[PDB]
Amino acid sequence: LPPAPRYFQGENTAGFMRPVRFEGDITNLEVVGEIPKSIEGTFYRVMPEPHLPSFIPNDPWFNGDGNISGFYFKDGHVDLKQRYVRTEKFVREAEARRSLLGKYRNRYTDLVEFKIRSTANTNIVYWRGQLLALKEDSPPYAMDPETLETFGVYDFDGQLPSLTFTAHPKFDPVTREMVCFGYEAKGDGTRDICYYSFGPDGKIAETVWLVSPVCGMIHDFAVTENFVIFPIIPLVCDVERMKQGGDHWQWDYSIPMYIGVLPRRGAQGSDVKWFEAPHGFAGHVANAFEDDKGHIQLQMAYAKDNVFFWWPDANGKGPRPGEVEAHFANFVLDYQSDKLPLAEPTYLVDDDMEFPRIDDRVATRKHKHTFFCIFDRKPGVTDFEFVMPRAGGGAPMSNGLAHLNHETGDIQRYLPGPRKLTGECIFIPRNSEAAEGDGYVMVLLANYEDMCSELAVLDTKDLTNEVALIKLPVRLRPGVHGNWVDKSDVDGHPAPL
Amino acid sequence: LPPAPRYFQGENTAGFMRPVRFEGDITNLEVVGEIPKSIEGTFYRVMPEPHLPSFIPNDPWFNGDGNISGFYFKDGHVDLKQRYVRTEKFVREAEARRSLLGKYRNRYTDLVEFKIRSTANTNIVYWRGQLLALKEDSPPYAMDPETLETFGVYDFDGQLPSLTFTAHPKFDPVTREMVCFGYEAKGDGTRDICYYSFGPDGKIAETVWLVSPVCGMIHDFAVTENFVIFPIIPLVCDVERMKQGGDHWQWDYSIPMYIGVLPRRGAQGSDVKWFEAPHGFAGHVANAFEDDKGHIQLQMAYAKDNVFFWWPDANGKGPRPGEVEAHFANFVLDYQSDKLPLAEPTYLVDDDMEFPRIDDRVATRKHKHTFFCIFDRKPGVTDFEFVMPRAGGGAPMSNGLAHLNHETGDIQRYLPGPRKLTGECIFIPRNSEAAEGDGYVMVLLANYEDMCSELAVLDTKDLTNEVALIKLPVRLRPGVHGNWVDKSDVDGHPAPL
Ligand SMILES: [Cl-]
Ligand SMILES: [Cl-]
Ligand SMILES: [Fe+2]
Ligand SMILES: [Fe+2]
Repeated sequence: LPPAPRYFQGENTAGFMRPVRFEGDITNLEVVGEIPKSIEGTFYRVMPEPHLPSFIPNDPWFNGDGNISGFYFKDGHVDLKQRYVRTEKFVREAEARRSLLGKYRNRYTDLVEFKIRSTANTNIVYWRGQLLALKEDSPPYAMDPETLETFGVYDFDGQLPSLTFTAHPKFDPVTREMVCFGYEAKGDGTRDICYYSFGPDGKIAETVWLVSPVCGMIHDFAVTENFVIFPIIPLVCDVERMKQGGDHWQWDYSIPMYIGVLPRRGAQGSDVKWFEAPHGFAGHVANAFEDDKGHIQLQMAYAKDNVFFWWPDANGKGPRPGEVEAHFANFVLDYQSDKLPLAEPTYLVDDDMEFPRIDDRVATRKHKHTFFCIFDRKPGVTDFEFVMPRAGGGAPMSNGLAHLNHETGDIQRYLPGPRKLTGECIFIPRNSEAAEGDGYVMVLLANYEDMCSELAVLDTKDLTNEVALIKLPVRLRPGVHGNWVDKSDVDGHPAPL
Repeated sequence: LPPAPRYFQGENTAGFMRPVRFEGDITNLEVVGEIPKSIEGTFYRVMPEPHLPSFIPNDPWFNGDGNISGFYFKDGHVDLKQRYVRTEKFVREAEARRSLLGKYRNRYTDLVEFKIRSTANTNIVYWRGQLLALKEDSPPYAMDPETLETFGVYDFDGQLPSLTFTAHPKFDPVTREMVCFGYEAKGDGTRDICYYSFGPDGKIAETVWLVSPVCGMIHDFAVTENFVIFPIIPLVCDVERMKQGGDHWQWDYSIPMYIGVLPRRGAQGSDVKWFEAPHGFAGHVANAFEDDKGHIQLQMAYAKDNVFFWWPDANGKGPRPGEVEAHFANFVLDYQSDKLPLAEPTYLVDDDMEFPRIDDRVATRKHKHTFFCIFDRKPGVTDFEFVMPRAGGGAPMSNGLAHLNHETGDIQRYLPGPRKLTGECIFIPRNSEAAEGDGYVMVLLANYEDMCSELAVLDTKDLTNEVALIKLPVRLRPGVHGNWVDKSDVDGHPAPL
């Protein structure tokens, strides 16, 4: 077999990106300032963190084993619990004490035959008394919210119709449904999309098989009262390329950004309309809703070139690091329209942004608040001279949060400081009575001065000021998505506004 | 109650001394070089690490909750397990989420009445299939060697005759006895010493009550074939001082360093002879043995002033930090002699030293190898300009290990580097056939450059060279004592040479 390295090497595992790989507890975290005592619940986030050095040199960030952090809040006290998802990959590599899984989504490079290749490292969501650790190439892994024990690969009582479950399911605050899909739903390189939903009782509701015009990456999707929307990233899969040791994904400059629209209830595969947006990168969906006219307003991050530059086109053509900006775009779609080409989107702010969150109490309905990460290159905001040589690479950079009031157009910006970067934020309703977007925002900071992580607690009344700064004595590697589970919500999801 | 701080403050918890307070696992530690594949067993060490900020400002290092590290070695792979001892202090403070125990060994400063005040933070030893977490003011706490679960306060099947159990019991390699004592054996300020031993079957053998000439700290002791030896540190306890909120310990310039000698078997309390060594600090015992004439050779660290300078005399007189050196002394004692005053000791090396270890296969018999920590002020050996502002305070400093061959007089020195300091080393016999002092030495390093801990593995054939450097991604706070439990030893202790 290819030799297993006994320590981490390369930029992807240097400085702040160096794996820690700790599992266990740190109770009674140090706090500067004061955590509002009314906050009760858990902040769950996932980070890719390779448990063993890869036999593949400079293995990307996003191929790392899913490690779950829980920050448990009560009466102004907070405890950390940390545990790896027991994926087939994790268990078999732990048993062998060496890496066995190969390149991102390429089973032809694996040193052994895996049934499930999930790193479960993209998102961690609450559903019917379990956590679901998500990776879009795989079913979810079910975990205990209290202990972070892994129950195992989850198939919804044998109801799961798809080989794949999206990292970005949507929770309808009115119907209490989990709205899901998977792409490559019948295996590597398949154009099959399976759209499916589960009622609050755990019974499967919708199951509609449709066909993608290309085998493109559908990372995120959008749900409205009457429609589900599938934005396709112009990254395309060729199984024959994979069989020769090539990348699962390759950029295609020659195709539009397809946006499929399907009736949410009772539809057939053929009812989908593949609208064609100007060529570009489909980033994370903030939210979608139908306006008075019944037109879909799709608000999402959108870039004009390949954000995933490490997967260029067939001729190796693509952007260089930190060159591509994503902007907060609004697309208008009419399911009635027979005109497939879509107009250029309007932009809601100027900022280079990603990781948009809304008050999920209005998810699938009209929202007037969005919180999102920003990357401001204006000199001084980030001390790049100090940070870059300590940062490593392979992970997206964010040097602030922004709150947009969609009505007033007002923007508040949180700037943690010149030697700190942020992850994805969560929003917490102040209480079950609070107005949309009124309450607390939490965000994990990387402090390159201390080489330590911090959890910032912000009040939405003044996003510029830290109410509390929770000082972790370890590093938490830059992570992906996270979610709030409020103690006052019995099913883990907030009540409709 | 006095307010509980919500973050650590003061020099005792700054830089490398900042508590991490993590419990759990880090498997498959990163290795530079190669761990000899024949090494099989566990390195256990204990560190004081306050779980909650003290209500007492600048609480000393040595009042911190005992946290146990296990480094589990097999086939050139190593795993870390880390867990706090579940002392009464730990459990009740965890429940209250605030510090409750007060000043070092002063129950009159506690915010609640404790039955047991142990932090179990001084030593961790193997006895009959359990770990014993030791603190000289308390009985041991029993723990699972595999999981580091705390069983609870241990009384040897109700046989423990003393309120107190020394942090420095001795294991007789021939008789397989654990030889023990406790001072202040009948409570605060008592001059009662209880000498007791346990056979390999767990049955108590010796139990002899004797009286100390003063209520002095007896931190360490020595065992020979026929004698047990009690060196008294001129730190003296006054219960009346404690009742007013004063220190348990206060230096007395007016007394000698008493060295009690008692027949090991069948003695009465009155059989003890209190020999009087020149005034000084009794450091850790390397080993003691009877020579051809039946005279006790006691080899131990010995200083001419108060090493514990934070506990000065009644008028606040004592040394300043880093002023007092301890030297590797040999004292000669004859139990037959009626001459109580002892000659000045001969010195085996020039180095400022402490934490002596021998090949414990010759413990209580003649030894010709000693490994010990050194603090060398020779310019360049430690980059004090870089280290000191990152180091914090309250913990002893060591910038190398030395191996002394007592026959040849040869000294090998391990120097980890200018920006690294060491803890206490362990010695591992190469195999059950190896000569005295032949095998491996392990020592935990603080790397002030990375602000990370490392575990160095050395071969006794060349102590200057690291065979392996195990890179921990976290800090382990400067600790106290540790012990090797070899897999090949059924009762956890090596076979007589
Ligand atoms: Cl598990
Ligand atoms: Cl326990
Ligand atoms: Fe995502
Ligand atoms: Fe000691």
